[PDB]
Amino acid sequence: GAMWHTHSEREKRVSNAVEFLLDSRVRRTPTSSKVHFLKSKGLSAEEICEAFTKVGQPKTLNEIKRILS
Ligand SMILES: COc1ccc(CN2CCc3c(c(C(=O)NCc4cccc5ccccc45)nn3CCNC(C)(C)CO)C2)c2ccccc12
Ligand SMILES: [Cl-]
Ligand SMILES: [Cl-]
Ligand SMILES: [Cl-]
Ligand SMILES: [Cl-]
Repeated sequence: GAMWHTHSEREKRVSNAVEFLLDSRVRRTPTSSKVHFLKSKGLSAEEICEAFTKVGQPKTLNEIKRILS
C-alpha cells in the first residue's frame, strides 16, 4: 504498495507512534527529540499530533510544525 498515504499505512504509523510514546524511557525524553524521531519514521505533522493526543500528552499542531521547521 500500500502506498504511504493510504489508511492502512497511516494507521500502522500512528499505532506504532503511540506504542513508542508510551515506553517509560520515551516518556522521559523531551518532546522535540520525539517529534524529530517520528518524522524519521515517516509520520506527517498531523499524524505526530494525533499520536501525542492519543497518549494524553497533547501538543498543538502549530507546536509540532514549529519543532519540525
Ligand atoms: C527519540 O527518542 C528515542 C528513539 C528511539 C528509542 C528506541 N526505542 C524505544 C522503544 C520503542 C521504539 C519503538 C519504535 O521505533 N517503533 C517503530 C516505530 C515507531 C514509530 C513510528 C513508526 C512508523 C513506522 C514504522 C515503525 C515505527 N517502539 N518502541 C516501543 C514499542 N516496542 C514494540 C515495537 C515492541 C511494541 O510494543 C524505539 C528511544 C529509547 C529511549 C528513549 C528515547 C528513544
Ligand atoms: Cl502505559
Ligand atoms: Cl514531558
Ligand atoms: Cl491508541
Ligand atoms: Cl502545545
